[PDB]
Formats: sequence, structure tokens, C-alpha cells
Amino acid sequence: ARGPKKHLKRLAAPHHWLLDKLSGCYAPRPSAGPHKLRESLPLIVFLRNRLKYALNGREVKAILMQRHVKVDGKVRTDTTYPAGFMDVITLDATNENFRLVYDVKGRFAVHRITDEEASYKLGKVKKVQLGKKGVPYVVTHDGRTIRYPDPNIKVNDTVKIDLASGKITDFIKFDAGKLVYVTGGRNLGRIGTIVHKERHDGGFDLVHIKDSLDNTFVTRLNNVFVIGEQGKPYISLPKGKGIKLSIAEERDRRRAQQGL
Amino acid sequence: PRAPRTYSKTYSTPKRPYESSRLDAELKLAGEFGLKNKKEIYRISFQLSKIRRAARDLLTRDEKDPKRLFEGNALIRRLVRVGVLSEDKKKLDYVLALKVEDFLERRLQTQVYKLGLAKSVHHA
Amino acid sequence: STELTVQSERAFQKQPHIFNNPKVKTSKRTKRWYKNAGLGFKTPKTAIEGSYIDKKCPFTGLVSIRGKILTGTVVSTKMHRTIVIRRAYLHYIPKYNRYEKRHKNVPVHVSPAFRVQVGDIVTVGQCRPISKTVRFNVVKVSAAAGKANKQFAKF
Amino acid sequence: GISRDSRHKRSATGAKRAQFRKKRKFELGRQPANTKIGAKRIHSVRTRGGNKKYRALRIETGNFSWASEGISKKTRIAGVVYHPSNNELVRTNTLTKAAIVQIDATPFRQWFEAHYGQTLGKKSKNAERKWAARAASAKIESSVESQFSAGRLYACISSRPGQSGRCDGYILEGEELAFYLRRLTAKK
RNA sequence: CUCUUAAGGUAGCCAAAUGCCUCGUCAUCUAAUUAGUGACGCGCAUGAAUGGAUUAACGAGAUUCCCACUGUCCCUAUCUA
RNA sequence: UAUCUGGUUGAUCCUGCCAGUAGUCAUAUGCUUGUCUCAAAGAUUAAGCCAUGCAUGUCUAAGUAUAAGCAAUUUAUACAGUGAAACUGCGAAUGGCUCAUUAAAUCAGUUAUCGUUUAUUUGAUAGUUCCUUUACUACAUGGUAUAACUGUGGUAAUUCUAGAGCUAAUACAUGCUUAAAAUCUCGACCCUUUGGAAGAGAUGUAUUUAUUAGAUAAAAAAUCAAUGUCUUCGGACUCUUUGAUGAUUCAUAAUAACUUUUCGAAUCGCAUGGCCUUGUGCUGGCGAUGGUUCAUUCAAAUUUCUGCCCUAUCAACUUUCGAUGGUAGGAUAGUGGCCUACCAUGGUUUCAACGGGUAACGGGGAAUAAGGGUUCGAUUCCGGAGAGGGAGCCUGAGAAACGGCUACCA
RNA sequence: GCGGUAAUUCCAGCUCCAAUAGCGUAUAUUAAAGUUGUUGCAGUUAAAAAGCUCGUAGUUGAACUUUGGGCCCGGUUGGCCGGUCGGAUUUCCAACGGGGCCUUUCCUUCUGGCUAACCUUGAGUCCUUGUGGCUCUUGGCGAACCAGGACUUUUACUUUGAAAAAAUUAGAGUGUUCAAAGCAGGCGUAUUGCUCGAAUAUAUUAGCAUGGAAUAAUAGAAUAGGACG
RNA sequence: ACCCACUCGGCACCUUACGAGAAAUCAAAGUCUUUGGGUUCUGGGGGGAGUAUGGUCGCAAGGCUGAAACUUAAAGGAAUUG
RNA sequence: GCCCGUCGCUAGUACCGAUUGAAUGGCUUAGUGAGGCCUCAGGAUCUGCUUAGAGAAGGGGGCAACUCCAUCUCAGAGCGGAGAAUUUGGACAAACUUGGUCAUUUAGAGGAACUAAAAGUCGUAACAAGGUUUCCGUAGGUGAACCUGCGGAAGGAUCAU
Ligand SMILES: [Mg+2]
Ligand SMILES: [Mg+2]
Ligand SMILES: [Mg+2]
Ligand SMILES: [Mg+2]
Ligand SMILES: [Mg+2]
Ligand SMILES: [Mg+2]
Ligand SMILES: [Mg+2]
Ligand SMILES: [Mg+2]
Ligand SMILES: [Mg+2]
Ligand SMILES: [Mg+2]
Ligand SMILES: [Mg+2]
Ligand SMILES: [Mg+2]
Ligand SMILES: [Mg+2]
Ligand SMILES: [Mg+2]
Ligand SMILES: [Mg+2]
Ligand SMILES: [Mg+2]
Ligand SMILES: [Mg+2]
Ligand SMILES: [Mg+2]
Ligand SMILES: [Mg+2]
Ligand SMILES: [Mg+2]
Ligand SMILES: [Mg+2]
Ligand SMILES: [Mg+2]
Ligand SMILES: [Mg+2]
Ligand SMILES: [Mg+2]
Ligand SMILES: [Mg+2]
Ligand SMILES: [Mg+2]
Ligand SMILES: [Mg+2]
Ligand SMILES: [Mg+2]
Ligand SMILES: [Mg+2]
Ligand SMILES: [Mg+2]
Ligand SMILES: [Mg+2]
Ligand SMILES: [Mg+2]
Ligand SMILES: [Mg+2]
Ligand SMILES: [Mg+2]
Ligand SMILES: [Mg+2]
Ligand SMILES: [Mg+2]
Ligand SMILES: [Mg+2]
Ligand SMILES: [Mg+2]
Ligand SMILES: [Mg+2]
Ligand SMILES: [Mg+2]
Ligand SMILES: [Mg+2]
Ligand SMILES: [Mg+2]
Ligand SMILES: [Mg+2]
Ligand SMILES: [Mg+2]
Ligand SMILES: [Mg+2]
Ligand SMILES: [Mg+2]
Ligand SMILES: [Mg+2]
Ligand SMILES: [Mg+2]
Ligand SMILES: [Mg+2]
Ligand SMILES: [Mg+2]
Ligand SMILES: [Mg+2]
Ligand SMILES: [Mg+2]
Ligand SMILES: [Mg+2]
Ligand SMILES: [Mg+2]
Ligand SMILES: [Mg+2]
Ligand SMILES: [Mg+2]
Ligand SMILES: [Mg+2]
Ligand SMILES: [Mg+2]
Ligand SMILES: [Mg+2]
Ligand SMILES: [Mg+2]
Ligand SMILES: [Mg+2]
Repeated sequence: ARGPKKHLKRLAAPHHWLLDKLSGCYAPRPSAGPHKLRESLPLIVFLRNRLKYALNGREVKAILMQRHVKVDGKVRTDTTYPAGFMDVITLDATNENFRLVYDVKGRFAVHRITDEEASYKLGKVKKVQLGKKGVPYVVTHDGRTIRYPDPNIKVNDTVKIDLASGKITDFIKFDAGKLVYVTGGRNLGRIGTIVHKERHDGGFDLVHIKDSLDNTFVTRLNNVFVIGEQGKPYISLPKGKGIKLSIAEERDRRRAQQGL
Repeated sequence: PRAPRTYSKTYSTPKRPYESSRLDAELKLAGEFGLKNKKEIYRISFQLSKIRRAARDLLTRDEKDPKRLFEGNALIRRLVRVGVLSEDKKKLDYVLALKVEDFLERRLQTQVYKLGLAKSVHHA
Repeated sequence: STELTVQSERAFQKQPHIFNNPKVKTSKRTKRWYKNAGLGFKTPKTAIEGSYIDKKCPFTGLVSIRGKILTGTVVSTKMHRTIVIRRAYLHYIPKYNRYEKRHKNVPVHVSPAFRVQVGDIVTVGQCRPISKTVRFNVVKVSAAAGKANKQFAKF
Repeated sequence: GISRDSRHKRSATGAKRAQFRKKRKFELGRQPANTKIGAKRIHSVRTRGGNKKYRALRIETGNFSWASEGISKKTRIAGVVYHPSNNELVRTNTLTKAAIVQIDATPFRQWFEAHYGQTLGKKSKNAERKWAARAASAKIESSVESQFSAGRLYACISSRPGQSGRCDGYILEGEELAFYLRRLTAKK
């Protein structure tokens, strides 16, 4: 195809954006960024479809060029900047702070957080190596590369970051019985305290999970994000805390609220 | 390059085209409820046939199956909500037994007549 | 294969960058190198003992094994340092709800560490493109001789 | 131009494969450097991604390292005397990798006689200590010392001159020098 | 049906080195063909060891076309003995 | 949503096809045609041919303004507003269209890169540049040579351009620079021991080659050649540091050198302030463009496993002029018969190779409703291929590009 | 099959039927077709068993190798009861499943890490005449999988699960005035917000992961060149 | 040698029909819509036509392999009455 | 009654067939070989570095001697760069000429089938013991159906000494 593709069609956009079929022909193509294309949420989708703070995309360009919205500390004037899991969307006006974190059904949620919680972020180290000049570094799931980390910091651990300076304040290891956010698969958005890890030298370690409702499920180790201790997360979880009621359960809840 | 605007048809057509007994019973419905087409009867039989089909496919499962309960109650509750299914016979072995006049009974054509206000299915 | 007088080429054969200082009088006479392939495949002693020089060897050479691990029975040993195996499998035709015997032959490099002959079940491991057709390397022998020692003369 | 695809080139069954997809730029090949000796002349080639490759043609001096001695020198390249891929590279004195060349040997003599103080073939205060703290480590080798008389040492090319523009290698020693020696004289 | 014979030309084959009419008619090859070839056959007067039909191979045998080749020609010129 | 009916007979039961019957995201055509919503549409045949117009251009406080451009107000006699032209930078490799070729190809699911390139976005990353190192190198900043423009011109003709004269940079081409310390090589001397020394050079990153470190399968000893720290001078060396992977010659580091030396800011915009020995000294705020390496992201290229329609009136096929493999090299971003040289004789097939056909782009899917199936998919999404037919190639991160060039054929 | 002089078929009038903003025709294809038959055809005579036998490829192929008995743990429906202000769990009962044991019984295997469970018991005991009951450390369970070493007869099938685009299909919620659709929307202080959504399923060959060990293959110890230490 | 009873394996015949078939009839042509022991082969309305074409075997005659276009509403089987 | 073949008319389809017949498409030998790229050469002009003179400027700092960095301007000489036309040898390789091959088509005198087809002309082959029982294989023969030899079958006109 002679080159990089620069247009995203609708029906080809990731479904977790919840874009209607008609009313146009294309979806915003996420730019090059810290998060992958099919697991991000561009600022235009968040400022227009989620928050309803703009009607057109043309207004999204008008809001952004005024430094209003900031990401993880910096400004991010990009219209289709790819923002993804664990990030921070702050508005100086409206005094509003957001963090991108998944639903129970596999979508990014409008999750409002505190002013001071929005000053730090979590990040899963995806690889650690020995860089040039003998300086060992760690790289997190959003492109951040932090040099001079703790030696005990291994891959698949999670990391609490400063967001104001670049450095790491505290890390969490990948042991049995640790709070895990499932990022990927049809269990995307569940939260379930690691049970056991199937090894399988050569590929695709499995990781068994057990939420706060005595339910079990498995995902590939890549789709597991450690986020703390049993009942003790490190970020404010969204409503419903990722427990995945059945269709019959959800029907009862939504209809158990039936009196005006 | 637009998402294809989806569509579907709302009627079926009888195979035997000149079954005189079938034609008789059709005119009676058109004449009773004031229709202008055989398609106005074909549509209802088409809608009714799919409704039975879901019911048929559900009964072959085991009682109190997840899909059977969830989708079965929905079907029962929907038919009830529009007034086609009786309150007592409310467990889907009767929605299998539903017939055409039950659906014809709920049209704004008929309630407007049944509750006075027209004195004639065609004035309605 | 390679059988007798490893130094049998126009270019001198040697392991890359495995230097042997002649000033230091040694007893092994050639510093040799080998690795453990992985996945619990025993790196056979013939690879460590022997003095062949195959650079496509998964135990003494500069290839790596990664991806598919397959097994199959040996059907030709007529090529030098490389064989061809027949992997068989039944393929399902739904309309008839039955199967049919199919097969594919896979050309696979074989290090002179192993001594193979036709009939042997062998375990192969996928590596980089080795030749025009070879994409697998022999890594473990599961047969021995197909009951060859039990085919002697009269009692 | 040159294409490195396998889309031509009959299958393993020997079947004839139809042409699909006109030639691409990324499956391309280029022509050999066929680099000869003398009077330095290098041409840079612009390769995929903007990276340059330095195609050498007519190099005269390279950097050759005495392996067991721990040093490297930049010497004249005398000629090519043995090539395992093609004899025509020797007749034409063509420089490629794995060629067996001859080199100046005067930079390797000057270093040795200064480092050990022993004058291959046939006074300062600290220098006396150094030479004495050394050899007992200068019994270099029979068939490596007997090349210094002629003033040329056998060395193999380890660089890829058509790619880097370097003609580098290592003096031949031990078993490997024995090999190419046996070849060099039996067919002479 | 009729005259009539010893019997009244069968299988084949053809304007054939056998056909008068004849430069037969049809087709083909050509710009154009009393030529060539394939067909047709009430065939002046084809025809069965007076041998009929077919036929690979062979021919200083008769004939037709094509390729190559050329002073055979257009249209002549020049050299040697 | 599991149905049949008409036609062989003088009549009869069969076999059996023909006919009827219903549907078609199935084309056409005829007749008829009022309203709402909805909205496919030169695929089929001719990837046949094309008039004309349009479809690719683009500027921020922030690379270049002496328009002999407009505007004048407004601190501005280097510039300062706005701004044609033009340079520079970037984009034109996306998009849109078509379905010609294509049958182990494409494609789908599933793999691989410990087998490679990757503009860009994002996150990191640079005290080393000079010279035999006091009469010294522009750093308070080095060089011309050009467009536009001015003027003189040519041609029937074009997004043709020639000669002459100017002038810019984040164009082009050059070229300075900065702490401490350590380790290494040399060694002037002095004095003989167990030896140790004044100070001379070397040491950014990148490139190329060679050597080496990168332990760990559980524990101990003698000796050789060297040569390390501490002396309670027989001697000891006690604590001695180790990353990742299933796996490497991995990451990374060290040694000797190598290079027509990669990079290490001669750039711009707003502010203009501290601080004395008052030098217009020395410092200093915010963010813009950059810049090498690694990472990240957008990608790409190859790639494992298995799955294609009809065909034997295709049975043997493949190595001419690579067919299958080995060694070496060359070429590529890289693997590889990709190419070459040398050597070997291999590779596929009735479990259908090879060849032929396809009115064949593959897939998500579409039509038909007991089920099992049958038939179809040029065409709204994904992948591929192409741009009249072939081939070649410039630019560039990316093209074998065609609204880019060159050649041949039409 | 009608029409050759009373035409139930043609050309019309009349009247009538069918579908109806639609209706006919042509071509294709699907259903009807068990007339392509795996499900599921037929072959004495209707179309069809090679003249006969051998026979390779292919398909297929007898029976037999841990059965039977004992104990324990805890699950999900359904009953007779309701304790409670439609739904709840104990004890009583069946019923159908899962795990683990001992019966001569590899569970690959050693070397520690760990222990969840008792042969434990150290005191007694909330309390119904006590094995109904668990907090509870000092001799005494391996497998429940870590990681390091050392090895492993092969398969088919079946289970579950991961990995998995959207539109399409099936399907939930929602009164586009209905409906095809759409993915909306619904509530208020309708004068400075409240708020449910944007499900679920199929996704089948192959590949990966896991439970099963019937059925069907494969390999083993016979010139012992066998098996444990 | 013959007789009687039995039992294997033969070539057949007799009666029944539970059963099967369109019937004629059939201990297989049965144990099939209650449709599955293994396996081989052929047929798919009638003509055209076992013709054309190619391949191959044969001395020949001919054998084996073997189409289509077009045409057509029947051809056919068993039985019943004439 | 049914019914067979030659022969005759009208229409249609397919075949054989001199023309070494014709056309399209895909491969391809051999010869010829464009262009771009790579490469050996080339030097229209246009400058770098180095060597020295003649005429001036700027000063590391002296009473005479001493002496560096930049820049401009002409006789003339040592060792490299750029780069046009042109040009060597290459790989890639369109394309032209002449052939071969494969696939898809295809005209043709004439020849000979079949159908429409029912009938016409000549006979009576078949169906009744069809008036010589029928049919199969093979061989020869005859206007035509057909006849006859040899060996079969009953689907016979006989389940029977
Ligand atoms: Mg974008
Ligand atoms: Mg070989
Ligand atoms: Mg005769
Ligand atoms: Mg005659
Ligand atoms: Mg004649
Ligand atoms: Mg004559
Ligand atoms: Mg003539
Ligand atoms: Mg003539
Ligand atoms: Mg003639
Ligand atoms: Mg005459
Ligand atoms: Mg005669
Ligand atoms: Mg002759
Ligand atoms: Mg003769
Ligand atoms: Mg003649
Ligand atoms: Mg009739
Ligand atoms: Mg009748
Ligand atoms: Mg009668
Ligand atoms: Mg029909
Ligand atoms: Mg179209
Ligand atoms: Mg078209
Ligand atoms: Mg046409
Ligand atoms: Mg413009
Ligand atoms: Mg101005
Ligand atoms: Mg495109
Ligand atoms: Mg210049
Ligand atoms: Mg380590
Ligand atoms: Mg100031
Ligand atoms: Mg054969
Ligand atoms: Mg090779
Ligand atoms: Mg051969
Ligand atoms: Mg076949
Ligand atoms: Mg096509
Ligand atoms: Mg298709
Ligand atoms: Mg069918
Ligand atoms: Mg398609
Ligand atoms: Mg088409
Ligand atoms: Mg293209
Ligand atoms: Mg066109
Ligand atoms: Mg092009
Ligand atoms: Mg165009
Ligand atoms: Mg384009
Ligand atoms: Mg009348
Ligand atoms: Mg009348
Ligand atoms: Mg009448
Ligand atoms: Mg209709
Ligand atoms: Mg079945
Ligand atoms: Mg049948
Ligand atoms: Mg018969
Ligand atoms: Mg028959
Ligand atoms: Mg028989
Ligand atoms: Mg046979
Ligand atoms: Mg058995
Ligand atoms: Mg599954
Ligand atoms: Mg009976
Ligand atoms: Mg001709
Ligand atoms: Mg070359
Ligand atoms: Mg015919
Ligand atoms: Mg007839
Ligand atoms: Mg008669
Ligand atoms: Mg007769
Ligand atoms: Mg007779």
C-alpha cells in the first residue's frame, strides 16, 4: 500500500468508542502515541461523544487550541491524540479531573477523580533492559521510559508515577493474590485478585482470576494489569467495580429501580 | 463508503396461490378488521410465524436455561404488554398456540372501533 | 551427515569468533562452543563431543528455534545434512461427516549430531529460513532404528 | 532492477508460477562492488530508510589485527592469493570477505621489536624492565615468523568491503594458517 | 415393364500418363492460371495377376507450389587467360 | 418453517422426466403509477476510447521580505505592521476508482522476526569537537552563489526558457567550545631493590575489524606464566559484583586499531530582569525549530500451521538458462538459490504431482427457511492487484508511483 | 390441449376471479428433488453388477489386559415445612451430578520452598443428658505448584477455556406518531441538572490451553542386545 | 452293496409367509422412513449414440476409453380387461 | 391393427474435409536490441589547497635588529575535488524480425449423419408358431428392410416320460 494509512473509516473504528454507524463516513484516526490505535480514545471522542462539551469536531479543535484540556500534566493540543488506559484528563476550567479506566463491558468510562489523585498515575512495565552507558531503564505501557529504577522491578509489575516529575515513587510486584484490572479479551474491565499463573514456556502465559464475587475466569498474561491489594486498589475504581453481573442480574437491577 | 442502511421485509406470501378455503378465511379477516390487502394479513402471519419460531427453538432446551429464561420471558412480557397474550396463559406454551386474530385485535383500527368512537371498522 | 574430515571444503571451516590462541599450549586443541536450545530438548552429547562444523546446527550453530514444534516420520535421507519428513493427518469433510488421509512433506535441516535413517519419528523445530524450502530443524529423535537389531540371520 | 523475490523460480514441486505483482522496490538487488586494490575510491549508496552503504572499489590499505597478539595495524594490502568462492577473484586481485590476502608486515614488525625487543627472523632503563617482564611470551610461532623475511603476512578478510568500504581482517594463525598454506603450495 | 446376352462391369477408381465434347463444373492457390490440387461423375472409351485399390522407403523419372538463392530478367557494365 | 398438482393407459399400479408452484441484496423488459420514509445505481459486454472543466496543495509570536506592494501610526535610521512573488520545510506513497491478471498465488484463521527497515507522535538521551598543548585557531558568530526582482532576448506553439546584472536562510558549504577525576600506555632520571618515580601523550558518540567480560548443576585443592589490593615482610587476600529469555555470540561493558569521520545548535520568537570591582562586563525567564542513540507509536517486509472451483480426452513432473541441498561470497533493510562460484544429485506425485479450464480477485458475507444441503459474493468493511500494454527509474521515511519521469509497443 | 359454423381456450362486449401501486414476461438460481441420496436413491425384468478369477493403491477388519466392593468432603435442583416484614437458610427426606480415599493399585522423578488439610492435641468447652462446634501452638499428610537438575512410546476423539473487528445474522432494552429503521433516550426545580444505556449469543476447520481415558489406532521382553539397585 | 437315525458341505425342488415388491414373484429380491455389518461396480427421461473426436491395443476385422449440438412428452415396466 | 428400411421433398443442427486453411490470447527459442541504473574512461568550465615573486594594508611590541591571525590583487609552479556533452564494460531489460508451443475460436467445394416426421414410393423385416419362432455375438452377401453359415439366450411356441 506504498505508505502508512492516514484515514480511519467508521465500522473499522474500534467498537468500544460507541460511534453510530451513519452520520458520516470516517472516524477519527488516533495519531501516533503512547497507546496503541485499537486500545486508545482520541481526545475528540472524549470531548465530544463522552462529555458533550462540543457539538461538532470543529468545536473540539476550538476547545483544544486554547490549552484547556491537559493530559498527564502536559497540554496536548492534538485533536486526535491517542489517550489510553491509566491516563489523566484535566480541565483547568470546570475544575474537572478524569482518568481513563475501563467499564465492565469493555469501554472507557467517564470516571471523575479528585484533584490530588489526578497528580499521579499507574503504569505497567512492559520491558526492562540495560540501556547504553550502563543505565538500566524501565518502559511502561504508555511509552514512558524511566531510567534508574529499583532493581526488584521486573516485567509485568505495575508502577506508581509522579506525573509532575517523571520518576517512580512506588512499585507493586506480580505475585499471587494481587488486585488485577483485566485489559483485553471478553473479560476486559474485570477486577479479580490473581489466583494462579500457567507458565507455558514458548508462549502466552495464562493468569487465573477471582473477583470479589467468587467467580473465576482466565486471560492471557499480557491482558493482566496489577493494580494493588485485595480490596485495596491504588486508583479509585469506577462504579460497579468490574464484577460483570449476568444478563439476568443486570435486567433485575435496572428493573429493581422502577419507582419514580 | 457509508455504513449500509439496513432494511427488511415485513410480509410473507402463501405458496399455494389459489387455495379457495384459504382465500375465504382471509377475506373474512380483511372484512372484519377493515383491511385493504391480503398483505395486511400476510404481514401478521409472517410476524406470528417468527414469534412461534423463537418459542419452538426455546422449548427444545432444558427448563430454566439462561437463554431460555431471559429471552423467553422477554417474548412473553412483550406480547402481554401490547395485549395479545392472556394474563393467565403466560408461560409461552400458549404463545406457540397464538393465532392471527389475537394480533389483529390490538390494531388502532379496532380499539378505535371497539371503544365506540367509530361505529364501523371502516369509519375507524 | 558430514562423515569424516570436517575440513573438507575450499574455505576453512570454523566456529565464528571462537578464537584459540596458539601461544597457549592447550590439550583440547580447539575451543568449542555450544548452547542449550530450550524447551527441555536435550542438547545431545554428540554435538558437544563431536567436531563437526555445521553453522545451521541448533546446538552448535547460529540458528535459533522458535515458534512451531512439529513431529513427523522420516521418509528420505538422500540429501546431505538435510532430510524430508512426511507428516500425516486426517482432514474433515463436514458434508459427509467423515475424514480423508492427507499429508505434507516438510524439508528440514538435520545436524550431524543426530544419526537418522528412514522410518524414524523425529521432532523438528521451526527456525529462520535456512534454504529455499527448509524452515524446520531436527531437534530430537523419538525412534531408534525401527527394530533393526531384531532382523538378524538364522538362529 | 535485480529482484530478490522467490515469485519467479519454480516451486519445490517444480511448478511454473505465474507472474503476480510487478517488481517492487523493497525486493530489489544491486550490483557487486567487485572492489580491486589500490588508490582509494569509495562511493556511497543510498539504501532503504535513507541509511548509506559505502561501496568500496579500489581500496589499498586496511586495518588488520594480530589475533593472538592483541593489536591491530593499518597496512598496505599486497595482493590476493586464495579465494574459496571463485578463483577469478584471485587472478584479478578482487577484495571480498573471506579472501586470503597479503599485507605489509612492516607495521607488525615495528610493534613487535619495540614491544618485546627480539627482532623477528634469522637499551632504555624502563624498556629493559618491560622487555624482561615480557618474553617467555614471545615464542610467537614457526610458520608466522618465517613470513616476516618476505615482508608479507597472510591475513583473511573479515569485513564486507562492498558494504562498509572497509577491507579489514586478521593475520592467519595456527590451524587456519596451516589450512590455507597447504592449499597455497600443493596447487603451486 | 419391354427387347436381348455366354455374361451383360461387381468391389474399387477417375476429365486420372485412360474423357471426345474440353480451356468440363464446383472449390482452392494468383492481381490475373488452357497450369497445379481437392471434389463431382450416364465414365466418347476406368476397372479387377490384360491385375484393381492402397502404400512407408527409394528416384540424374514427369508435374505444381513455397523458402533460400541468384545478371534468368529490368539493363546492362567491367576485369583475367 | 417436515404439503405437492397436470401429462404415458381402454382402465390400473409403477418407473420416469416434462409442465405447474413459491422465493431471490437477481438483472432485464412490458404495462400502470397518488403520498411518507428509505436510496442502489456503466460490475456483467469492451482493464474499450476519450472533448472540456474540476479532483493537491500547504504559514505559525516563532526559517528567508529593500515588492521601486498595501497600510500608516507610532518608540523604533539594521529589521519590526500586513503581505504578492520566490526560496526553504512538509504533503503529494493518504484518498477515491476498478476487478484485468492471479488457483498453493491471493486470502482467512493461527504463528515468527533469537531474520529486518520504519517519516512521524510520545518518552528518554550528549561537560569531551582544537593542537607536539606560551608569543595562537573568527565565537562579540567564518564562506559564496542563487531564486524572486531589474534589464536584454529567442520560438507558430506549452506550467519552454537564454544572456547580462543583484540579494537572503533552519538553502548550500564550512568551522570554534567546557568541570572534576580515574584508568591506561610511554618514560627524563636514581639504584640496585621488594624496586618507584617527576610529566608526555591517549581516552565524546558513531563507523569497521579483531580480542574479551556478560558467572550460577551443589562443593574443595596442588602447580606454571604473568600481576592485582593490605604488611604484624613466615605471608595472607578475609566481605568480594553480577540483568533478561524456553533459548543466543542478547542487552551492556572492556581492549588494539580503523573512517575521503555520523552526531555533539554559527537557528528563531516573546519577554527583558537581576547583580558589582559600572566593564553597556557577567549573568538570567518562558517555548519554537532542531539534533545522535535507545524506546514508543503509525507502520512495513518477509513468515509457521491448515483450508481453494472443474478437469486423467492432463501420469509423471522438476534441473534450457536453479530444479532440491551443501560451503564460500555477492547483493538486500535484512533471512533465503535472491544471485554467483565450486560440489553433490536431489525435490513433487493415485493421500492426484505436473498440465489444462475458469464466462476466478480472496474474505466478512448473500439467496433458499424441517434438518443435512444447494447456489452466489465485480460491488458500502478488511486484504491484494492495477492505472492503455510491458520494462526501467528519480525523489523520499515510505513508490518499482503513473492526476512522477525515461524508453519501446499500441 | 383448443380452432374445420351452436368455440366453457382464439377476436371482442358483458360479467367474474387473483394480486393490487403495483402486476406480467424473459433468463438464472434455490425450494418442491429421497430426480446426486452422508442424513437418503435405484441397479432380476423399468436407466444400471465388469465374461471370469488374481491383485496393488484405497476403504474395512474377531475376542481378551482394574474390574468389583468400602469410607469421606462439599456442591443444584425438588420436596414437607417458614423463622420472617414476594424471598431467606438450617435440620428430615429423596434424585442427579463433582472431588478425594483404602482395597497388591506412578502420582515421571529426586533436591527445598508452602504448608491446605489431620493419624494430630494442648487446655477445655459456647452449650440441648455430646464427636452437633472453631478460634486454637510443641512430635506427626505432600503434590496444591513454585524452580533447579534429571527423563519422557505415539495418536485420533470428546470436555471446557483463552485468543479473537465492525456492519451482517439471531437477539435484549427503548413507543422513530406506526413500521423498515435508529442507537437512542428517560426524568426534573423544564430560571444555570438528574439519570438508564450503547447488552447477550453464533463465531464450527486449523492452531493454542485444559479436564476426561470409553471407543479406534501405535509402540514394548523372544537368538533376551530385557527390567529394576 | 443296501436300510434306518444324525451331522457337516453340495446342485436343486416342494409348501408357506412372518417379511418384501409396481407387480410378475422372491428364504432373498427378507431382517429399510423403526431408513447404518464391511466393501467393489454401474445408472439419473426418451432419441441423438455407443455416433463424432482424441488416446490406446490389434495384421486385419475391430476392442477399450467416449462426448456434444440439436430434437422430443413421452419412451418404458408389471399386471387387468378386451 | 400395429410396424421396419432404402428411396423422394422442405427446414435445422452437429460432423468429415483439399485449402500444410484462417483469427484471438498466453507463454517461448534464435537474432536484432531502446532506455534508465551500475561501472572504466572523458574534461565544456570553475574553483579548492600548496610553492614563490612584485605593489600595499593590519601589528606580537624595540633606539637599530625583531614579527603573528584574517581579507584583496597579477607573470608562475608542485598534489586533490566538483562537474556537462561524450564514452567503456555490465546487470536489468521493454520492444522488433523470424520460428515453435499452448489455449479459445473459426471459413470451405464436397462428403455423410440425425431430427422435424406424422406422410409419399417400393416392398413385409418385426408384433399371432407374424405365416422361415425371436434375439445375442461373429462372418459373408443382397434395391431396401434383410438373408445365410457357426456358437449362444428364452426375454419361446415346451417348467412334463
Ligand atoms: Mg489523525
Ligand atoms: Mg545431495
Ligand atoms: Mg463382389
Ligand atoms: Mg462402382
Ligand atoms: Mg472419368
Ligand atoms: Mg492428363
Ligand atoms: Mg505458374
Ligand atoms: Mg485449372
Ligand atoms: Mg483432380
Ligand atoms: Mg459425348
Ligand atoms: Mg484395360
Ligand atoms: Mg524424384
Ligand atoms: Mg538408382
Ligand atoms: Mg501432375
Ligand atoms: Mg395426453
Ligand atoms: Mg388417454
Ligand atoms: Mg376402447
Ligand atoms: Mg420446473
Ligand atoms: Mg461499480
Ligand atoms: Mg467495464
Ligand atoms: Mg462484443
Ligand atoms: Mg500557492
Ligand atoms: Mg516591509
Ligand atoms: Mg489507496
Ligand atoms: Mg559556488
Ligand atoms: Mg545473568
Ligand atoms: Mg539588561
Ligand atoms: Mg495410468
Ligand atoms: Mg548456498
Ligand atoms: Mg539429475
Ligand atoms: Mg482425482
Ligand atoms: Mg478474471
Ligand atoms: Mg468466487
Ligand atoms: Mg439440488
Ligand atoms: Mg469480493
Ligand atoms: Mg468481470
Ligand atoms: Mg500501485
Ligand atoms: Mg481504459
Ligand atoms: Mg508506473
Ligand atoms: Mg486520471
Ligand atoms: Mg494516484
Ligand atoms: Mg354464425
Ligand atoms: Mg355463434
Ligand atoms: Mg361462442
Ligand atoms: Mg407474484
Ligand atoms: Mg450422518
Ligand atoms: Mg430414482
Ligand atoms: Mg428389455
Ligand atoms: Mg435392464
Ligand atoms: Mg455378472
Ligand atoms: Mg480392471
Ligand atoms: Mg477390535
Ligand atoms: Mg471451543
Ligand atoms: Mg402373497
Ligand atoms: Mg499460406
Ligand atoms: Mg559493476
Ligand atoms: Mg449425430
Ligand atoms: Mg423413428
Ligand atoms: Mg401380413
Ligand atoms: Mg412378416
Ligand atoms: Mg418370422
